[PDB]
Amino acid sequence: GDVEKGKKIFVQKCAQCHTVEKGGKHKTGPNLHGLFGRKTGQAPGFTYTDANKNKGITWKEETLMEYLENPKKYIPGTKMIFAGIKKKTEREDLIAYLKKATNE
Amino acid sequence: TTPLVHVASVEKGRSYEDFQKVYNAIALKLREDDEYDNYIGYGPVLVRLAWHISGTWDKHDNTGGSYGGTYRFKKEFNDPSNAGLQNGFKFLEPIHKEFPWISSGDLFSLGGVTAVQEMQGPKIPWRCGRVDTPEDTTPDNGRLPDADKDAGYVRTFFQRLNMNDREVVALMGAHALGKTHLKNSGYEGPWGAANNVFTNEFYLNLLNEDWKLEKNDANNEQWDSKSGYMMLPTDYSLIQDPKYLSIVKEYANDQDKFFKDFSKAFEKLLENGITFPKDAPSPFIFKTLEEQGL
Ligand code: HEM
Ligand code: HEM
Repeated sequence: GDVEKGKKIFVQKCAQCHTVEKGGKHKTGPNLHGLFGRKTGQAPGFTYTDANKNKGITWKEETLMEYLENPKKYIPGTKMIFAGIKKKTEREDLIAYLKKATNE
Repeated sequence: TTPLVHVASVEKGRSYEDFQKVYNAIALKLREDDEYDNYIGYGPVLVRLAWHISGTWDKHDNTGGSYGGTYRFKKEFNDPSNAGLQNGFKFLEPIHKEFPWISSGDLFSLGGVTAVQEMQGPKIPWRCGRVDTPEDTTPDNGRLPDADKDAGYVRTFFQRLNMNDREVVALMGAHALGKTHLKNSGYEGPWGAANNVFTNEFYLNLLNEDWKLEKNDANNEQWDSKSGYMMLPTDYSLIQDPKYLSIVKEYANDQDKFFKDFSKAFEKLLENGITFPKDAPSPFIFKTLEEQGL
């Protein structure tokens, strides 16, 4: 839906751990630029977990739509301590905002 | 004088199995309705109705408290001290309608247990048995604290509810949650960064930021960090006193302790004034959604 509303989502549940702009320092989490159309454990400079890089998948709309329900579920033994968003609307609203924010 | 007694009484034929359902219902909505107050969700406000209902107790005469669940009546309900809480009440209601047999009081306090546990916080034992009391049991507005005072006032405030310094400091760490609203309390700003996740950030924010005293559009003064957090005058006392200070550092350092002290004090908070028989069930430890894989 919105990037508008999607924006709020991000500040609130994730910005505590990630930058979205290229040259966004990595804090407890990688920079999220270069997301849509990229693989796991992809961010150059981050101390990923085998488990991550190795999920070996493209970071795409629906892919997120899944992930966002259950980060743990979708990828065993990781460091991202987030319990996923469970709804679809707001998972959808965050996914929008991202396409923007994570590239241009 | 010589007080009133309130004895718990299980909602006729209710089991531990009925309770988890009341619990779940709330946990599930908490997840439905997470849009409220910018994606904060209703958790925080629930940790705070819990307290506002409980916080009217007076160990002198054993009046107020969580038992009679009088918040459901216009005097308490409209106490200016309760401004904000009507949001958490309307969130509770439909639930109250699905489970008509629960006391307002158990609803209210369970409300707070649910939220804590669902925000990655510590398990909290709970006891059913609060019974709804007649409208004439609602204490007068004004047994709740002000946010403009000192360590002094804060130590003394908690003595009317048999709370000691270790216990008031531990409850105060609940400020990691939510935020203040200029429109309800005359304060604006969160206490930290994850305000819907249960942790000890309060204490580190206290200890590490550059508090600066500034005055607001409500014309109250409040400490402001340039990190975009605030600290009420009274949250500031915890560091302006060596006793409270000693504890802040202790919890700033070890969360598993902080957490251990909170379940204890929180439930003590929820239990003042209630007489729990023999022919009474022990505190329940409800299962979070995450453990029922819901
Ligand atoms: C809520 C919104 C969030 C979004 C959309 C998000 C997105 C992501 C994505 C897509 C990845 C995988 C990167 C890749 O392989 O290309 C990731 C990893 C990670 N995120 Fe998040 N994240 C969010 C919240 C959080 C939060 C709240 C934290 C708190 C610490 C966090 C910390 C991390 C960590 C530590 C990793 C790395 C896991 C590993 O490689 O071991 N994220 N995040
Ligand atoms: C020292 C005594 C206390 C004072 C003076 C105080 C004062 C306040 C004020 C003025 C607000 C903001 C009202 C609003 O703007 O909505 C607030 C929010 C809150 N209080 Fe405290 N409080 C105290 C004790 C407690 C205790 C004992 C707890 C928990 C058990 C607690 C939990 C909270 C929470 C979670 C919030 C956030 C509310 C929201 O986000 O809607 N507070 N408090």
